[PDB]
Amino acid sequence: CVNLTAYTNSFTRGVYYPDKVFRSSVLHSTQDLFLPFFSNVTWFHDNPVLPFNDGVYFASTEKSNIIRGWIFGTTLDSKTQSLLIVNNATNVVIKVCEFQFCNDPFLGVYYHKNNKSWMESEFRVYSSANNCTFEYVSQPFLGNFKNLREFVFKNIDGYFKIYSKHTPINLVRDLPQGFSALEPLVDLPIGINITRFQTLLALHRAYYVGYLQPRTFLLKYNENGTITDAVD
Amino acid sequence: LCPFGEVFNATRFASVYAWNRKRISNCVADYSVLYNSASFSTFKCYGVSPTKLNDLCFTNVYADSFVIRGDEVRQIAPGQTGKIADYNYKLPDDFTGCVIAWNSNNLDSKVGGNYNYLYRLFRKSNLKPFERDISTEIYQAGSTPCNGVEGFNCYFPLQSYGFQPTNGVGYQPYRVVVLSFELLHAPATVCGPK
Amino acid sequence: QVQLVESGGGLVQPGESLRLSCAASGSIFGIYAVHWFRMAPGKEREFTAGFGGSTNYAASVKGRFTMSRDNAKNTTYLQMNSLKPADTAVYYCHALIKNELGFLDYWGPGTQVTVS
Ligand SMILES: *[C@@H]1O[C@H](CO)[C@@H](O[C@@H]2O[C@H](CO)[C@@H](O[C@@H]3O[C@H](CO)[C@@H](O)[C@H](O)[C@@H]3O)[C@H](O)[C@H]2NC(C)=O)[C@H](O)[C@H]1NC(C)=O
Ligand SMILES: *[C@@H]1O[C@H](CO)[C@@H](O[C@@H]2O[C@H](CO)[C@@H](O[C@@H]3O[C@H](CO)[C@@H](O)[C@H](O)[C@@H]3O)[C@H](O)[C@H]2NC(C)=O)[C@H](O)[C@H]1NC(C)=O
Ligand SMILES: *[C@@H]1O[C@H](CO)[C@@H](O[C@@H]2O[C@H](CO)[C@@H](O[C@@H]3O[C@H](CO)[C@@H](O)[C@H](O)[C@@H]3O)[C@H](O)[C@H]2NC(C)=O)[C@H](O)[C@H]1NC(C)=O
Ligand SMILES: *[C@@H]1O[C@H](CO)[C@@H](O[C@@H]2O[C@H](CO)[C@@H](O)[C@H](O)[C@H]2NC(C)=O)[C@H](O)[C@H]1NC(C)=O
Ligand SMILES: *[C@@H]1O[C@H](CO)[C@@H](O)[C@H](O)[C@H]1NC(C)=O
Repeated sequence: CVNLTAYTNSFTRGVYYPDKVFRSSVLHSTQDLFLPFFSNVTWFHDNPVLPFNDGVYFASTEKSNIIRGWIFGTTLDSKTQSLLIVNNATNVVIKVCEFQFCNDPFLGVYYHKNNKSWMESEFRVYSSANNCTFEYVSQPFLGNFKNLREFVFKNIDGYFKIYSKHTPINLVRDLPQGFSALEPLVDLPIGINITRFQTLLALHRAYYVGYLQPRTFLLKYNENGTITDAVD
Repeated sequence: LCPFGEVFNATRFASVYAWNRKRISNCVADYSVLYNSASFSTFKCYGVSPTKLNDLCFTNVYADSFVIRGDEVRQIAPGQTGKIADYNYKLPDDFTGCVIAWNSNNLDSKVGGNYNYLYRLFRKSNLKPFERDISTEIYQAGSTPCNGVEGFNCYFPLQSYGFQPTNGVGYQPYRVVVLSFELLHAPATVCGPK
Repeated sequence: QVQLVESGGGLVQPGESLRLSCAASGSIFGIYAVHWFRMAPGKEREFTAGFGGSTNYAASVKGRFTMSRDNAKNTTYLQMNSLKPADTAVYYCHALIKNELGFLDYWGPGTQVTVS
């Protein structure tokens, strides 16, 4: 590892779908860890480890792709099991291992000697891998910055839940007025004790942050099933 | 469907003294193969009933593969003071793991003799449950230690299996895989086929 | 699939110095221990040289024996000096290595050296 030498009025963002079974045209209330309306949560873009307090909301407004994944571990020390999420355009892999991470988190990218083929294989995230308990190969998922990638992570009851959605809006304005209905992507049964979280990016060698809060919210379902309106 | 069959179909198994451990998770486990007998010898499967295994759910399963003479197959059991337990491979006192043994004398044995495998029979202390011991340090059956593993004073702990084809069932080598099962607060990876 | 190739074994006079190189052809994750064993006339399965952690050799030949463990070139070297007719033996390789296919122990075909 080669070591190298903001909040907006937050209303109607990332309410995830609580249940997968189909429902239609009804006003339902559920009390669960949710992001409050007008919560004024923070926005990121220069990346410190952020403590995982509750479930976490996250957003990506930029059109181009630079996000290479995230880092999930209680401490930099190896002893604590670590969830290395891997978001590489070639491969997206959930790897859970007893990781001793390097001082600087960024991974490394370079082109080939004679082919000049830009290889992102080299990693500079963890110094060592002590005990690697888990491996999963998931589906590799991806000027006005139209697209919006919105995510929620929820780690309770030995279950780690990934709530994911994406929608483009040509508006460059940072936070759209319109409602955000969010679908669960993956579930992990690892249940590793996670007290802190960091992003992960690559290096040549725009990031809403909110915490779920316990409160009951009312949802009106569409005939199709979408969350047309969400209220306090 | 994680490859529970590949250990049954592995080319060659590990030695007695050094046992390879494979852990299977994030997969559905099938006990249908274990419903069929491994060989003419019926496997001894401790803990839960073999007929009930499909209903079981284990947080993690640990598989160990090794070849042992037919005489000592009865020796392996939860927590008994034995040569394999004390020096080769120790199993906790009360364990629910499942042992699968199938005769391999035909494939394994060589007329010239295959010494690919050794056992430890010598140690000053006791073996904890589930710690592979690869130590080759000098052993002293006599009280006085020696340097340079002198024969009459110091006797080497490891001795090989000849595996000459022998009619005696005790000498006949069986391939044995043990399945350690453990449960904790984490959800169980094992799932039933139906 | 680690393959052990023995080199340097030849018939020599007593008192000579010889080296056996046991090159590991197959790829490896990491090596735990590699142990030399002797087939000598009038001698059974016995421990030539290896470890025990710290390097260990046999009786009456511990000084003669020399172990060169090389983790970069993946070839171990055994040097035996001041040879005697009793050292006429097939020196069987035995490498305990965990590799891509898995943890395993592999036995080298061995080379016979005749001393008289
Ligand atoms: C970004 O860099 C490279 C880009 O290809 C990725 O390397 C891939 O990493 C995966 C997971 O570590 C590996 O694939 C695995 O291959 C084994 C056989 O060796 C097989 O069981 C599976 O097919 C499994 O996916 C492999 O190292 C490599 N795969 C390929 C196709 O290149 C890398 O993981 C990406 N991410 C990071 C953080 O570097
Ligand atoms: C996570 O990895 C660590 C790596 O240090 C494991 O700790 C030790 O790992 C070594 C691996 O060789 C083992 O110790 C070995 O066997 C005995 C144990 O008393 C002893 O002669 C030496 O310590 C020898 O190195 C053993 O697995 C473990 N030992 C202890 C005392 O913890 C740790 O177990 C791993 N955690 C897991 C797999 O959950
Ligand atoms: C709830 O949503 C589902 C989504 O599948 C509705 O089913 C039908 O979905 C297709 C696929 O887009 C619609 O085709 C499109 O219709 C629009 C409007 O006419 C047209 O402009 C497009 O070119 C395309 O043909 C289809 O219209 C839609 N069904 C109907 C009756 O509109 C499902 O019907 C929805 N249920 C309700 C009524 O809430
Ligand atoms: C793997 O080895 C077994 C050893 O006999 C082969 O036969 C299987 O044996 C188990 C014993 O419990 C039975 O449950 C299976 O039904 C047997 N399989 C058959 C008869 O096809 C097995 O065929 C080998 N598998 C492979 C892929 O070579
Ligand atoms: C998780 O780690 C924190 C930090 O040490 C600790 O306070 C907490 O008790 C741990 N919880 C579990 C379930 O391990």
